[PDB]
Amino acid sequence: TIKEMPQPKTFGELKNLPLLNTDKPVQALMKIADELGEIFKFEAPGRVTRYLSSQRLIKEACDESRFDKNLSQALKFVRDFAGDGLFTSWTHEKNWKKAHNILLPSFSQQAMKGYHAMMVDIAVQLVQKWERLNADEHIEVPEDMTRLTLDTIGLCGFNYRFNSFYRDQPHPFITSMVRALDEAMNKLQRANPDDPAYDENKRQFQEDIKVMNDLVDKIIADRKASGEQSDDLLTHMLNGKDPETGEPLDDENIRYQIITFLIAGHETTSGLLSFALYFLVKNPHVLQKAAEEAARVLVDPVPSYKQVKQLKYVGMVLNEALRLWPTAPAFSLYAKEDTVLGGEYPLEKGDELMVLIPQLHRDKTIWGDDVEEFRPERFENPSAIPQHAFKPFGNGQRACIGQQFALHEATLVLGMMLKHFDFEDHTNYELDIKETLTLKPEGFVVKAKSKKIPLGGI
Ligand code: HEM
Ligand SMILES: CCCCCCCCCCCCCCCC(=O)N[C@@H](CCSC)C(=O)O
Repeated sequence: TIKEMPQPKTFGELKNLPLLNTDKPVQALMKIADELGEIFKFEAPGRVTRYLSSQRLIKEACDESRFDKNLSQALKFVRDFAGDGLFTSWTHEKNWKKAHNILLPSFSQQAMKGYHAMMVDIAVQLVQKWERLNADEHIEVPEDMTRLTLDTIGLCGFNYRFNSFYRDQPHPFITSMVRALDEAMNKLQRANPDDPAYDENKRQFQEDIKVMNDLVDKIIADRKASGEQSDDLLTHMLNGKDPETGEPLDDENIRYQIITFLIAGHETTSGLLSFALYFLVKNPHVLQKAAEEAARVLVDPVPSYKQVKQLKYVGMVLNEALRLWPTAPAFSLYAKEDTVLGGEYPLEKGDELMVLIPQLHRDKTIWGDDVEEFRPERFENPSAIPQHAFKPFGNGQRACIGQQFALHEATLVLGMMLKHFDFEDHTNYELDIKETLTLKPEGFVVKAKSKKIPLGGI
């Protein structure tokens, strides 16, 4: 009953490692999955993992009694700067559950209602920037989505203004973050990471980590010097006590959580918004539907929290963009004990699995055969989608803690974008997906023609 697992091409003693010697590893793995199927083994010197792409096997991988979150080599490298923050901690480390309990309240509905005004502050800056462009100009989409998302997590979470719209170059934190993520991605295929040919990479990596930490220093210092009372994410990080242990986070872990939330709290949302706008311009009828909803629902100068919740179709458009291009494209698991996967693949305690989310989301046995079409209507009734078929936010207790924050922000902004402008894919842009562990279109530009609808203050 046991089956021999397919495996891609090898390179002698380097096994499959050289297949990751590309600037687009996830896309390369997706192609391999298309060739090999629902599961394939991937070996590197001294290690092995198994890539899953079907809902039938992934539903098993998501059974928390059998599998727990694993730190992929990618996350082990990110941990060099994110430490035991929530994204890069093992479930069994004391600081995971402790920080989880202390920070969960920062993402409650009450908390979301409280972040709304600040999300509008940054959204208005984005709309004003576009309203102020001259006729001969265009929009660099992912660049501006990154300005928006970093500023939103900075303001809502830390009462800190990155003021990204006041810069024509990326904010310094972004430059160093991108370089650090790129280095972790690039280090995946190094068979000999310690060879002196990598000393410059190591030196630059440390410099980038320093830039991120100097920023964290300013955020912590600005909060101390604040005379105003805040009750945001940072307030809970600094003062919250875990109800289980009764203990608050220590300084070292707090610094890791700030770095973690500044990165996880914006990068993937900037990817989502970029991919959603890309699909909208490539599917005119869908853009028309979304724009009609935005005009019909957003009747006030600025959106209210309830109005954003009423943007159902915009929400569907965002979920369909997450289906095709989940911006944190994979997550890893390890077998808690010996177990047999899908009744054919025996695994030993400790064996690892990688869930290739874009492939899961293209499982024709779940969705129809039309998996490559952008059809928001697939999500008219999210509750009807089979369990574990759609997982852009991970799984179980280790799922995304900021899912509702991301979706609220993206729905708000995309709704405002669609209410205020008509968009044009003026260059007939060819999708080019840049990988920095996370995924984001590169070089995507559009032209926006204002509908000249006044924007309320605030
Ligand atoms: C559409 C945008 C987003 C996507 C696609 C996304 C996706 C994910 C995924 C797939 C995981 C699980 C990773 C794994 O198992 O290795 C995760 C974890 C996490 N995300 Fe998000 N995320 C998004 C936005 C956000 C935002 C806006 C925040 C902060 C406000 C955030 C904070 C976190 C944290 C802290 C974790 C780790 C949770 C834990 O294990 O306790 N995410 N996210
Ligand atoms: C604290 C903030 C953290 C932000 C990090 C966000 C990460 C999102 C994850 C993207 C997934 C990375 C996928 C990388 C490709 C891959 O399959 N790597 C595998 C290769 C195994 S063979 C040596 C791995 O990393 O183990």
